[PDB]
Amino acid sequence: DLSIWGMYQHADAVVKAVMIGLVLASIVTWTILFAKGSELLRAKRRLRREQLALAEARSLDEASELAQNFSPESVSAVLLNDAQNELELSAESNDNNGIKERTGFRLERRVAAYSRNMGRGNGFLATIGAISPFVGLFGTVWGIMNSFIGIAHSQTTNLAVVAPGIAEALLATAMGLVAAIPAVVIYNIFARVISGHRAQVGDVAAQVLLLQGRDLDLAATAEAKRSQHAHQLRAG
Amino acid sequence: DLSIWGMYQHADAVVKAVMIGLVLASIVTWTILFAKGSELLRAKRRLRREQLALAEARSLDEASELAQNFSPESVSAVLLNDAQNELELSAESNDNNGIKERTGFRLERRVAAYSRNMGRGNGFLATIGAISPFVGLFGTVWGIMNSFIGIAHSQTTNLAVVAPGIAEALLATAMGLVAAIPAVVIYNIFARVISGHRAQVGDVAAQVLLLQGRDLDLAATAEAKRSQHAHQLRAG
Amino acid sequence: DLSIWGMYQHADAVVKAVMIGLVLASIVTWTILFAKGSELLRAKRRLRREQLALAEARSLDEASELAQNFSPESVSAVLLNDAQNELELSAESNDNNGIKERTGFRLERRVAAYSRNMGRGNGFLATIGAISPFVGLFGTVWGIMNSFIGIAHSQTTNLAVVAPGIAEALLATAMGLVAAIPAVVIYNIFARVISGHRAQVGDVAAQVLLLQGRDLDLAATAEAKRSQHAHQLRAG
Amino acid sequence: DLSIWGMYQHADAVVKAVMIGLVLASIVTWTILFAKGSELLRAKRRLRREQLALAEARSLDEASELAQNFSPESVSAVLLNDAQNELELSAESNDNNGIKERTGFRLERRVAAYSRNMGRGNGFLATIGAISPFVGLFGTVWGIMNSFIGIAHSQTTNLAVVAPGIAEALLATAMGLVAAIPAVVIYNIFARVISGHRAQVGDVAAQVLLLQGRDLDLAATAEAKRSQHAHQLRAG
Amino acid sequence: DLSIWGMYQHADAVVKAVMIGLVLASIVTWTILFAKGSELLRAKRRLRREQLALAEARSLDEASELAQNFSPESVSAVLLNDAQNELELSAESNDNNGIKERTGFRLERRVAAYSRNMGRGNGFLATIGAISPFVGLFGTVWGIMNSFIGIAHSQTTNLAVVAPGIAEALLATAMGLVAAIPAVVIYNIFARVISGHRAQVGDVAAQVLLLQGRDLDLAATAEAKRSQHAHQLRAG
Repeated sequence: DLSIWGMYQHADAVVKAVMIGLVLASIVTWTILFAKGSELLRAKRRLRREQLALAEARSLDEASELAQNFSPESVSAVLLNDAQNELELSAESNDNNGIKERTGFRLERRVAAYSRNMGRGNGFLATIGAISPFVGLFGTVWGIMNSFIGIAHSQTTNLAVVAPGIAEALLATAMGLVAAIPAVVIYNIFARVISGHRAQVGDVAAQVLLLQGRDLDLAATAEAKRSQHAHQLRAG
Repeated sequence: DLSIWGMYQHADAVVKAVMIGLVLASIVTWTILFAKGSELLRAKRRLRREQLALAEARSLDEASELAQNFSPESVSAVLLNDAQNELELSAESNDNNGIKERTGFRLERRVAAYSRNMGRGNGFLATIGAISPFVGLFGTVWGIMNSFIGIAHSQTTNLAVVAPGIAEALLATAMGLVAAIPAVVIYNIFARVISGHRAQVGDVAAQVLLLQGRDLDLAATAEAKRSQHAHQLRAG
Repeated sequence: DLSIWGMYQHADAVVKAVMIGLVLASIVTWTILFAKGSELLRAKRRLRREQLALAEARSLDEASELAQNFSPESVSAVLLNDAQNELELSAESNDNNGIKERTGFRLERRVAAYSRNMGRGNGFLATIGAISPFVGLFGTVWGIMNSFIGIAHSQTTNLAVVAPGIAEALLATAMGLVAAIPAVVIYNIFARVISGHRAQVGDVAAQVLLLQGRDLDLAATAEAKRSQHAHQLRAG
Repeated sequence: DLSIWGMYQHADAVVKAVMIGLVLASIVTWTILFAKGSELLRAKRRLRREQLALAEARSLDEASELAQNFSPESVSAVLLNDAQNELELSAESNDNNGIKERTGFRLERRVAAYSRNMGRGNGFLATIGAISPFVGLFGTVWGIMNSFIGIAHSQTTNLAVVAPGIAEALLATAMGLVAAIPAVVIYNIFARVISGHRAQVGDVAAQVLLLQGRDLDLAATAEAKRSQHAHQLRAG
Repeated sequence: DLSIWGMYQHADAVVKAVMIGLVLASIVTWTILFAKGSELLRAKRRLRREQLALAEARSLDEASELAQNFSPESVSAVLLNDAQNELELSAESNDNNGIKERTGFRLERRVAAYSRNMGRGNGFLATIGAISPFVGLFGTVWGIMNSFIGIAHSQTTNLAVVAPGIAEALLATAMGLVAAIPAVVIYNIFARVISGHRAQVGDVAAQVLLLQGRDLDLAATAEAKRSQHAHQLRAG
């Protein structure tokens, strides 16, 4: 009558509350894994295809033309629209260093927002893996405390009577560790994957800033080369 | 006579001091939650309305006109007044890169001050969730130490006499964990929410710096275009 | 004979050394509090008065005139002398962006030095609150180890003889926690206050950099406006 | 029958699963050491030879000529090709500050990628050294819990029967510490070595940015000196 | 026969290996202290003398003349040679902002290298203070595990026989704490001192960058003032 289910239904009210809290923490842990690791791996494999497509680009217009047929909910099309949007909001503004600083500002704001939305379940995983051995420890401290209350109320010296109480308490601490260890492991995996992915988003943003800077620079050079002849037709 | 209230009033002076200290830590924990989480959520929903209002702005003057009817104790009106204030303190100063660097300096100072005032109760929550299992542990170490003193003073070997002492001690450590676990959980929640909100404040500050930079840039361009005709009337 | 003083004088040599080490850690903890929290609060209330005085300044010369009557060992007068000192070391240097970058460099060096001298006792508080439960744990491990040596040397089975040994050991671990918990609490308080104060010092430094930048900018503008007439009298 | 192998085969199903999980964590620990510490030391000794070769360089063309005969899978040739590649992508772009900012951008992206690929096994080592005492602790908690279930099912008071159960449990926690301690030690070693190596990669990148900046600067100076004679033939 | 040396020679093979590993960790701890704290304090007192000598400098040439008679293995002479070396490598390069950015780049690379070579033993101290209570804990877990094996092999119920086993185990954990606590204390001391010293090296580097920037600025100004007369003799 002392199986893993046997011990749970033979437990106290507070110990059962601790145990179903730890089981719900485990359900949330594995659900965060199978429902956001799937989205993370899908987004990694999507940005890899977009990164390989835009890796042959030589201007921002070729990158926008290659990004016309990307996914609707992508990243590279969002960053390319920010760069191009800034180029049209700052049209009839001749300060190209301004456009570069403002685009770098919008893209680091956008990359920061994207990377923040990536790690949503990380707070849950960090809190579960941090507090779950304490919730299991509270379960076993309450179990042993009720065992000592049961040994003080009734003058009973032997341990074969108070042993299922100690076993239920220890079950609560074991379940605490079972809810804790995938929390930390999955958190670590996610941290690695998310850093990989935020390096990819930073790489695509880098690419957009280098294609916009190179275009602005080359355009400014051609314009200068044509305007020198006008300068020497005006100052003469 | 050994209920949760029964054990407290049957405890020592130091153990009762530990227990009411942990209960006051729990009262402060839940009061920080229900009285600053309310202010944080109110400020989040207020900056969201102001962010949606100013998201259609094309200059700093349209943003100031849309922000004239904002809340008195807002953020977006404060940041917009810093930007506009700098524009009038640095009137008759032709260095526009200067105004942009000084406004970015004032706004990062203001955003830093606002974000510092946001996390006020965080020090309390971090200290309570860090030291509360130690205060519970001091309570149980003193409980077992007084139990061993009671077992050394009177030659009493059985455990049915010294068991309420050990139970009171264990109550102190359980209460330590109950004061500890919402401290860490609420700290984590608050950290997430506060990062969300400090990203929103950073976004509004970003917007103000991009509307002021774009205006200064466009103005400098128009002024330059008009002064070229004066240049060719002066240098001829 | 087993009071808190009774147990100490009835202890071993190593256990008494652990206990007076923990009492000296507690004396240092409360002395760091009452002798540097007083200096921190005095400096906070002094920089608040200087911040309110200089908040009505419109140039660096008005700020220096208002800071002539400040405290000798202040901060705002030191930072204002750095700014003004740089303005006279870089006299007959026409590069104003140079003066701004060099002043920002000296002031961040000075602010860093001031903020480093602020947190002096923080290393003591962090080390005491980190190692003090370990020193208490070493005391109780040596106490129980000597208790087991005493139970192995003399074939004595009952616990009413070996109980004051275990109580002295547990006293060492309780004293470890008492020396540990104000170390962490006071460290946290100090960290908060010191961040508050280093934000104030950063605000005053910010003010000095914005008053020096605005003055240099406005001066450069007036000089340019006067030199344009000389330019058009020279190039004609 | 209670040797280290004797205890394992006499254990439970969950305790044996814990033990082979800890042995596989130890195999992965020592394999990460002997198969990536070898690659790290090989890469350190290779970048040292390339650093000594390029330390006598005075331009980017001499560094490229000395790097023609480097290893195929090197670092210095990759960074030198980025610098030279940027110099040819931004050919017919006269903004040299642009080329310097874009090269610094590509090289910090490349250095970041290289340093990220260096620390691959670090996530494994950090997770193993963090969760391995907990997996050993889960093993011993399950061992003692099954021991108490065995002492509650059969009314058996003496400890000479339940002692191999407690010994198997303790074996699981010792094995937990054995899988944990080389995880942290090797992680620390690797962290040191990887910081050493990422300082070397940062030094080579620094060198490439200083050779490209000095060349661009010196070229711009010579070009300016020749164009001054053309200026006085155009403005005359 | 149960003195501190008595217990060690009466121990197991694994427990003696744990104990001599902890004694060698203690020897390394105190040797890192007395052989690198001496070098740190010598370097602190040497940079203080050089800082007081160069604090009266008004150019980089006066600082080089005052640094000609410094120690051979110093810091200030190294940083001053970097600044002067850059000034001669970038001779016949008129871009002074270039020289300032490249010198700041070399000096932050050099300061980073010096500060990295300062904290050599820090990895040893951090690893010893982190893993040493675990190595002591492995020693006591193996000691109690062998005690339970000895109580399971021979049906022996009393504790006066198994007590030296538990005492040897506890000795291993006490020695673990003795090797651990100076590791953390000395690490903390070193961290403080090294931050003090890396602030001094940063201050000297700051000084070198401010003396080189001021010299370049003042030179550029004088050159401009002389070249204006040539400009008005050329453009006339």
